[PDB]
Amino acid sequence: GLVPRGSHMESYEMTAELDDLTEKIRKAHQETFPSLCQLGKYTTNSSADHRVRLDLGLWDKFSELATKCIIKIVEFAKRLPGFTGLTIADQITLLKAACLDILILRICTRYTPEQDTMTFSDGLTLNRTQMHNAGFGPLTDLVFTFANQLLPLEMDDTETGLLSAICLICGDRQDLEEPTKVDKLQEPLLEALKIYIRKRRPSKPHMFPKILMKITDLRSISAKGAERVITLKMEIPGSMPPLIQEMME
Amino acid sequence: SYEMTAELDDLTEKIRKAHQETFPSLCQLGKYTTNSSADHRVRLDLGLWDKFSELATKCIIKIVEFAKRLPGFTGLTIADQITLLKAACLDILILRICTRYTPEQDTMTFSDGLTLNRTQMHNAGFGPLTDLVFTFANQLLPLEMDDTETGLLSAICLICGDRQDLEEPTKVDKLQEPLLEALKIYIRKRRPSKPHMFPKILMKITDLRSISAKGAERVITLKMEIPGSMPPLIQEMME
Amino acid sequence: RHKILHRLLQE
Amino acid sequence: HKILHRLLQE
Ligand SMILES: CCCOc1cc2c(cc1/C(C)=C/C=C/C(C)=C/C(=O)O)C(C)(C)CCC2(C)C
Ligand SMILES: CCCOc1cc2c(cc1/C(C)=C/C=C/C(C)=C/C(=O)O)C(C)(C)CCC2(C)C
Repeated sequence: GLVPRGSHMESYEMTAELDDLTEKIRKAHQETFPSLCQLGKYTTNSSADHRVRLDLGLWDKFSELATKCIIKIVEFAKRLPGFTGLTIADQITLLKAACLDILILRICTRYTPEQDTMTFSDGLTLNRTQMHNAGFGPLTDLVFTFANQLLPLEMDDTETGLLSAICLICGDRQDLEEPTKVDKLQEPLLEALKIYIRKRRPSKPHMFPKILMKITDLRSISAKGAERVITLKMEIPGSMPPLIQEMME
Repeated sequence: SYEMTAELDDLTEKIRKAHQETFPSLCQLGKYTTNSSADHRVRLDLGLWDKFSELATKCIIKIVEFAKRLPGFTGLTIADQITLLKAACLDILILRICTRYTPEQDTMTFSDGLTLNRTQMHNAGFGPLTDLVFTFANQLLPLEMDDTETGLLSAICLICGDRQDLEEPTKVDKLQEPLLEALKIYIRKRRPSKPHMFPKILMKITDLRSISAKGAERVITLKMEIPGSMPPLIQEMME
Repeated sequence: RHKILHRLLQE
Repeated sequence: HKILHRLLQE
């Protein structure tokens, strides 16, 4: 059809290099994390009715899905330009530092507000009480609140991928070998995000710092995830899935 | 005279002033030391805990005074004012004490001049969180933040629409937006030859929130080690 | 409940 | 970090 004439049609400068980086981050996110619209949802009925200490049945599924998404986050990291150019030690340090933060961000982009649910990458859809019983425990309300706070930012895959990339590629992590090289990787990621937000939301200028501040909320939440690892270790029979332990050590 | 520039300068100025008249600067303080358990770490030095928690209590009082001077803060609901102070108290305390760090002596200086070394800070109650706080204070020193940046950062931490159980989160969200804009214009004026200082300085709050979360856990373990209650204002802030 | 913070605010 | 090191060198 016809696109009618608006008013004051936005001008922007050439940002061809950042445009391509933006496209690469978007594809890397999309290809390592399906969207809600491309997932076929299904529920379980296990302990949907009331909060319990831990649904030992839901925890098996949740931890296995968690294992698989950690693998996807390593794949996403390897596709960010330059990440594999860092030493293996720094790659590990960056992933360990940011894994839980990115995983929270990812699962909160799978929030269906009307149903009060979150959807995992195999389609499994749990309501709030089931997310509690699956292992979120006392962090359920904090994670569901974060997911609600994200909705008015109306982030898409590009912004979600760029925010993940920025969270991972962080030169502030303790025990980095080449923290200045990590800082150099991060600078175009901050720029691309800022330019993307300007192009997509020309009528809302404060959106760059507002979206950046979400990282500071993520860290508030994943900081408590450590304490939960220890609580869960005492409730589950046998061992925590080993990749989860490597990321939480 | 463009209007928003005028308003943001007005805002920037009263936040620098609010921070300055509620938190003395390191060069203004007459330092003095103490020899209480300053050479080896202990579970707790009760005498240091007493002095330190007293000084913390006095600084929380100044933090409340600081907040009452932020534009719009007393326009929030009473319960939101309370909720925001409790949620940001440790954030702002951490930020304040890190501006009082002396690297060569490896010391922090309280608003009465008391200057404690790293071991004494541990024994006063930091305990397991000591190296994390000291590491954070060394990462901030290169940035060389002045009173305006520290005031604006403290205001941004305090006026935060994402705190649990606000009654008007949207009104608090909107109140934070000029603070973020004021910090960005101020950084660009002050650090011209530095590209991404606004994001770099801003995401230092990420570190604050992490440390402050850990400090909330520390309060729990401390209560088991102190043969008494904490000062009631600290009790109230840490609920 | 504690009274201090409310008294400090009203200050 | 046996797993992680393997996934990263893979
Ligand atoms: C390091 C592993 C992090 O994964 C998690 C581990 C944990 C937690 C959440 C996640 C997340 C956020 C998982 C997200 C999975 C997704 C997004 C699945 C999918 O796309 O299918 C909380 C509840 C915070 C407690 C601590 C433990 C370790 C149990
Ligand atoms: C996580 C560690 C952070 O450091 C702190 C830890 C704690 C506290 C405060 C601080 C700070 C930052 C005190 C600052 C005092 C000032 C700034 C005094 C002054 O200018 O004179 C209180 C609330 C007293 C008790 C609980 C614990 C031990 C967790």
